[PDB]
Amino acid sequence: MVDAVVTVFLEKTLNILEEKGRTVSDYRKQLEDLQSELKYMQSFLKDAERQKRTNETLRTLVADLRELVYEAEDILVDCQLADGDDGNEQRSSNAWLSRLHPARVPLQYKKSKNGTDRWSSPVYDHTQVVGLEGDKRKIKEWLFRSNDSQLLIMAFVGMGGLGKTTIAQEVFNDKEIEHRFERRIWVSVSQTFTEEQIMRSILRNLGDASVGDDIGTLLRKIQQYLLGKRYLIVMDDVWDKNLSWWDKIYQGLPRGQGGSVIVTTRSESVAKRVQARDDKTHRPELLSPDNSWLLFCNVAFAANDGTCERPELEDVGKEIVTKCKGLPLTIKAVGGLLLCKDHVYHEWRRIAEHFQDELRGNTSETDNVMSSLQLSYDELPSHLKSCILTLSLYPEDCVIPKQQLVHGWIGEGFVMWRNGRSATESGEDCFSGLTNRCLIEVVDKTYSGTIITCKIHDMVRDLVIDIAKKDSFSNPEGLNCRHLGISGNFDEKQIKVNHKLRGVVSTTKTGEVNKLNSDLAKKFTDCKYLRVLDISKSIFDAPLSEILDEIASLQHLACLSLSNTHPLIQFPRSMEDLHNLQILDASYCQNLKQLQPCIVLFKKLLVLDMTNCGSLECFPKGIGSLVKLEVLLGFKPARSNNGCKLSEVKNLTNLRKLGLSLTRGDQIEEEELDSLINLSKLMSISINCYDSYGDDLITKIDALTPPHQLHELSLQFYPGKSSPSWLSPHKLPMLRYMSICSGNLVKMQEPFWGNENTHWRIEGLMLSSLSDLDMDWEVLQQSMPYLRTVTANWCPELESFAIEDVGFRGGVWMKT
Amino acid sequence: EKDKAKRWFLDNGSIFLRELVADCNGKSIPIRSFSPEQILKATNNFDSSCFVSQDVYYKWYRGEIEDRSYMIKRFSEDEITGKRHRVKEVYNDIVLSARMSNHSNFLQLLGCCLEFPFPVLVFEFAEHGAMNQRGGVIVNGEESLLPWSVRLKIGKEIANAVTYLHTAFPKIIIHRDVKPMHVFLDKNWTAKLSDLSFSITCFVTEYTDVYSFGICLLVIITGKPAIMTISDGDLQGILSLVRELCENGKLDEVIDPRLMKDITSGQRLQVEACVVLALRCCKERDEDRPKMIQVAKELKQIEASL
Ligand SMILES: Nc1ncnc2c1ncn2[C@@H]1O[C@H](COP(=O)(O)OP(=O)(O)O)[C@@H](O)[C@H]1O
Repeated sequence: MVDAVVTVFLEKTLNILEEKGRTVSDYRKQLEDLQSELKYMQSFLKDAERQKRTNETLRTLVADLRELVYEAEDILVDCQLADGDDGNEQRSSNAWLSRLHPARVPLQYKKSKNGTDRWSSPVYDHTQVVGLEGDKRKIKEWLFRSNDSQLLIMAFVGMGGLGKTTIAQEVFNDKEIEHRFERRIWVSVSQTFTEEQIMRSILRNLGDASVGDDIGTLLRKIQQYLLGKRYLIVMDDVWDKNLSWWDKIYQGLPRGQGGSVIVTTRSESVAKRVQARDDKTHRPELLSPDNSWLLFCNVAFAANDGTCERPELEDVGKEIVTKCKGLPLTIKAVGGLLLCKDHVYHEWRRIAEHFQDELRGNTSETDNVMSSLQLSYDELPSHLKSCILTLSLYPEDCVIPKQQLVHGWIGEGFVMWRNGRSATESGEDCFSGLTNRCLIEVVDKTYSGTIITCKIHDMVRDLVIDIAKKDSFSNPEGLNCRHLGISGNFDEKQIKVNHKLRGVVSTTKTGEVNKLNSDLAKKFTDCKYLRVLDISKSIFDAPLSEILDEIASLQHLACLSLSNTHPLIQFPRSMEDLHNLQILDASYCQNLKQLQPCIVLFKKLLVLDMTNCGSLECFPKGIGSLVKLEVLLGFKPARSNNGCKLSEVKNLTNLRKLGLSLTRGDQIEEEELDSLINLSKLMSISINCYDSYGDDLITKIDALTPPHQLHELSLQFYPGKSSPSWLSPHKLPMLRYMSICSGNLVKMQEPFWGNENTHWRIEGLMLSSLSDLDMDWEVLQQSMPYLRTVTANWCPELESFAIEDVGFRGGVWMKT
Repeated sequence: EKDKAKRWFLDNGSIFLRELVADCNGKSIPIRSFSPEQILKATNNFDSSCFVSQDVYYKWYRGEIEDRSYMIKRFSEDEITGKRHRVKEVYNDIVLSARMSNHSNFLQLLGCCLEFPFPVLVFEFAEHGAMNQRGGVIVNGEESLLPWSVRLKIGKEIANAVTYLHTAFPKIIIHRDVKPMHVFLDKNWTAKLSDLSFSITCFVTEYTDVYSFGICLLVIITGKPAIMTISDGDLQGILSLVRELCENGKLDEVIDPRLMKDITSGQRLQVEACVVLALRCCKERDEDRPKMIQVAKELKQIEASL
């Protein structure tokens, strides 16, 4: 990733050489030759990390070229904010430029002969599946015979990434199997399991919280929420060390009511300990030499929908596939990389030759998957290397939220936004470009196709940890770390913190909270070059306005994210003189009873995210004085002068997401209903009227006209009885997604159907738990031509829909 | 003195956050934090005619903040302290009442003052308070009327909400005691369930909620209380008496004289189809009781039959 650090430093020299706050001075001439030598580094930096292995004499040189760019940045950004006289800064970088010639000449003896990935703009969602139908039916039919034994156990034994969890999730998630089994339980147990949240992760889909107590009360709710019903339990990736919980649970769940247990595991020697009667153990198969190339065509082309139209690369496409032996994720990782190139026979044969020579030492088979993932990591573009490198820190098979990653990637300068492309859209095409190489698989979606959470395959993170530990970006079990993070309850370590430390994230596994102390929390503000202080879910011992008093010592913050922290009331009083701070995320902190008035002052930020802060009295008045921000959520405008109004939002030309939280009718003033009309770049509003008292709130929502080019909207509560008379296909033509949550809305007005010869162009629609709607179904389809999905959730009195029971359970209604 | 307040604040918000992240993955509904002086002023220090009802654990109170009224629910100290197995149910109530708020038949939680020990909930002021033990708000005067269509709407409106407790989420919730103590009334007489602090043979299943809802459905129609005895030892079952009335008296004593003035065309055929549903709702064999998702469908079918 030395190319991935030099590409960051070159743009931080582009945006400070062109800034012209320092026209001609001392340390500028010695910076332009620094960038002119780092641009000549990059002709041979890609093959340097291709040859970090097999030459330690190259490894130490590349490690020093890496480590000196960090000292370059820590004196670049300290001299960006200075505008003073510091003679003790030029003659340091004189050495740290003059010592780079002994860091290139011994490398140029050894070789001896931008950051825009243009294959990231369409996202593909590669999850197709091939060659399993017989092998899926022949273990359907075992589960339809679950009554013939007292209890059934399914044992899947294969190698790493052979396709075990996929054939699990095509039987666990089938319709006619869902009719047979009442409840079904999907739990992942690995070597980090702690033996209690196995039971709590089972019980999380069975009804109640697990108070910390004895194992008997743990078993009582499992036995009474599964009292003789036909259940299903999938425990996944079971490891034989500390296996003995399986007999502490297997002698506790009731036999004699049908059901089955699915246990997937790698090693063969534990399947007898599974005691699963080997004919009902199932070893999945390697792919055939025809289906493997079919999956390769289905991934690697994806624009002609899986057809080799150009015949000059058909031979090479078969010849690469017949090296990776029909094992699925090797061929899909290679196909995900070959999606990114697609055209030139030379560019295909070059990485075919690199896949051939890089693989020639295995004497193994998992070395094949860890050779092809190394191939996919090396041939990746530059700044995405650090993007998957920061994903190493998340724990064993965790569920990783998307904004947690993306607001980190814009934190350490791993992102690029230069020419009107917004920094929140460029923060996520660098995610969609990682979902194209099949290095990141998407787990959760919305109705609108956006992504909430995320995870990676288990064999991938071993590569990512191994490539991080050699390069000192991870391994908290130790000291040298560029970016650290604390997982669930590691205060007993009390990790020593020093001047490198370019980030702290908090990683919890969806339900747990890592409680902290006042001991190590004060040690964050002893750092002096920290970037990302991302402390999510947290219980402290002191209020945060006392803990974080020392942010005067910090200056290079890019983002706070204090979300779901309990002991905070005020943001700390010495946030007055931070300068950069591109993101202040503080959502769901539901008793910060004032937002501190210094956020008028810094003109830098991009994201101000405060969804559902249930007690927050309006956003001090100068919020129209920061022309750069883009995501403004949870607004709550003022009464008379105690904050800012919607007339202040009219200036912010750069925003694209917006979220209002209108609660009283006197928040919207009458002479400024004209506000939300000229925001040319807006994409998704959301109006959350949870507390709502006045009747004038209805007559002051309905006069708000959202812009001509709105792409998405959503109405959370909206206590009005009918439609707001701007939900018409005239006044918002290009609307493509729309969702209406709970409330008191009864019928839709006559301009809503808009029955001219014009229509809606809506492709997605959600109608969750309203209780008083009455609309037909043929009137929808005549008025709205190309709906695809209608997810209605809990809305009775709409029985014209083809959803199965529209008033008592969700449906989707995929289009025919 | 005030040092005691913040030590309450740290512990109660730590326990509240640890419960809410476990129950909802952090994401929730906006909960607004009150200073304790506002609640002590809104009910005149809990020491007036502001209280609506009471229970062993909790006590309701009518609240007044500026131009907006509320239903404050406090928790009693000395019946919970010493029983930590009750202490975690205290917070299970205030987390389920904040997750269940985005369905229309549960009364919305507008905030929570957590400065007090065992924190104090607040809710929307449904201006007709707690339904008494036979049906009807008390009145600002003294008595209610309850026409039959309002009683049928409040009959099926609870039935939707019990299935929202059973089939909405990927986990089920056992509201252990449905009673008309727990049903309030909004301005259009829409039922709003509440105070699900219980929420947990000596084992409760899904069907023991149905066994309660059958008696709650016949007590609205008859108007005679859940302990029905007229000078015959003060305790005999209402349910067996309604069985003998169906077997011998044959649908003549089942409607109260308070609703004896709905004698339009048939109007009692749906009463028959509702009391027959209440009787099948209360069978002793748990494999012969209708599931809760079908009771709401059958009451909607009854209501749309006119
Ligand atoms: N039969 C198949 N057809 C297409 N893709 C497959 C098949 N089997 C496995 N895969 C791919 O393998 C990837 C992950 O393999 P997985 O089953 O998760 O390995 P493991 O079971 O060891 O965790 C998935 O993204 C899936 O696309």
